[PDB]
Amino acid sequence: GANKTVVVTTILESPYVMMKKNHEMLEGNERYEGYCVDLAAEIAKHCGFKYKLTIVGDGKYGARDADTKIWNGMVGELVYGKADIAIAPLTITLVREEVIDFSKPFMSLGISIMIKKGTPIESAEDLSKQTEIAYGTLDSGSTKEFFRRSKIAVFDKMWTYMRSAEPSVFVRTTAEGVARVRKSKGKYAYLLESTMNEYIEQRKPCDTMKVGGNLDSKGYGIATPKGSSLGNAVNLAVLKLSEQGLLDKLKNKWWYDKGECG
Amino acid sequence: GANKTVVVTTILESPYVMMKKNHEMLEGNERYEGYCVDLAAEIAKHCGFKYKLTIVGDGKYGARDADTKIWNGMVGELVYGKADIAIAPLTITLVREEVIDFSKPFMSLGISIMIKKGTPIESAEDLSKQTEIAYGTLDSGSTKEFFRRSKIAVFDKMWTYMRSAEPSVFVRTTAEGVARVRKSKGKYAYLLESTMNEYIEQRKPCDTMKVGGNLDSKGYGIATPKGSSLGNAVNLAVLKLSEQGLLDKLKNKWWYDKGECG
Ligand SMILES: N[C@@H](CCC(=O)O)C(=O)O
Ligand SMILES: N[C@@H](CCC(=O)O)C(=O)O
Ligand SMILES: [Br-]
Ligand SMILES: [Br-]
Repeated sequence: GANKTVVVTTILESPYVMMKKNHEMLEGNERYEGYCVDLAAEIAKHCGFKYKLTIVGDGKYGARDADTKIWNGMVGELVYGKADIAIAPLTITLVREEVIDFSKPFMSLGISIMIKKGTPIESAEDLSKQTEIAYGTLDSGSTKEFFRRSKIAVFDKMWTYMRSAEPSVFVRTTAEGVARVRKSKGKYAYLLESTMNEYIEQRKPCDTMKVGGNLDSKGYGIATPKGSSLGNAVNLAVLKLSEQGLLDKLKNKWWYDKGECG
Repeated sequence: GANKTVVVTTILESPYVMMKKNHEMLEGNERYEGYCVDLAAEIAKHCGFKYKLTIVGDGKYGARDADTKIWNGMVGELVYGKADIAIAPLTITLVREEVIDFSKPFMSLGISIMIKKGTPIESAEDLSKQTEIAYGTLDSGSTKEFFRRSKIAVFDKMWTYMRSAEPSVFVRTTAEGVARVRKSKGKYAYLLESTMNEYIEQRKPCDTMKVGGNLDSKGYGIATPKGSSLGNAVNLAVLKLSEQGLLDKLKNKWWYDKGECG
């Protein structure tokens, strides 16, 4: 069959995908910049396809409704055939691996704690043993599922608190979670992946920090519909780009070369 | 077809696979202990197979002879059908992914530098810009291939030195490389994966240390022959064990609960 345009689903998540400054006057793929935008171009080059970047319609990574069993987010766009590939900071998880294909990981990370500077919190155990400082996670993502499923004493205690906290401690986007840390004068801490935490730590106004070690160890992968013929070539491209040092170069470009806090 | 015993290829590499103290009086799988021995039992349980642990015949991880194109080590045992699965600290690489199947990674790591304490070396750049202190890597492994293929200025310079150094700076086993660091009074440094470096740093006589950051970022995966029906179930088992915290528990058990340097 003749080549067709590969539909790429992704998510507005800094520094992976961001609107360029002049984006209102730009169109198509040129509206966007970031780590995943650069990565998409590299994957397309090595695999030999043309592509269109599209921002996921519901703004979500992907979770399965416990009642209706329907997948939302970027995972849903792959499951229902609305996109051909997802190039995003999409965490490789068991429940997702059962319904979509993943490349080997292009980035390693773990769940981490973001505080406003000066907050008297050093660890998840600290958060779990107090109630003055609220804390939460992103909706429809792997971090929330981590706490929902954990049998580790500290993390189960944190989940029991978060699921019933009022007002809600869950946010719709990472940016909302970060904004809540910044505006809460230290009374809200945010549970997010170390990649995004470390990025924000280097962005103005330089008022947040990552505390403690990571709570787990996992990776982001490029996702394709289960059984898609594109997955094999995409996986080999990730491995080649990793071994050539390109992924390290892109991490340095978007996290630290552009750091704003010194 | 009726179930048959799964032949597991692995390698004597501490703390992944080690001879038990009384091993001369033990037989079968009971001769061995370590992270990979525990992991094998967990994978077998979740996938529902019986298995026999076998130590790779040539003691190697796996490389392809540039002339004869033949694979040695554990990769060769899978390629030629002498083993059904490899449960070992086997690095996921492009050239291996082309000939065998890999699970998603069960451990993350990077290449690192081991010195005898007091050696005046802090980085790969330091090693590359001097000649008093020799340095080398393991034969037939992914670290040697890393330096052989690198186009990064510092690492290419190090390869050009290592490939022609006399006497040879390459070793046959990790243990030989560690012993050479310890006996060379600081005149040999060893390039090895951070996992093994960090383990040795916590073992008697506590005379080595890991210096500098990791040179790359990658992972170990469970390997199966290409197209093997076992790979799918093995991959889901790794992800479940990761998410249940078992891999973290096993890392703590074999690296740090058993640390000997404080
Ligand atoms: N990377 C996560 C989203 C962010 C988070 O959950 O912290 C996912 O794929 O669901
Ligand atoms: N894990 C490596 C062996 C150790 C090394 O090369 O440093 C491999 O799979 O080849
Ligand atoms: Br992973
Ligand atoms: Br990997």
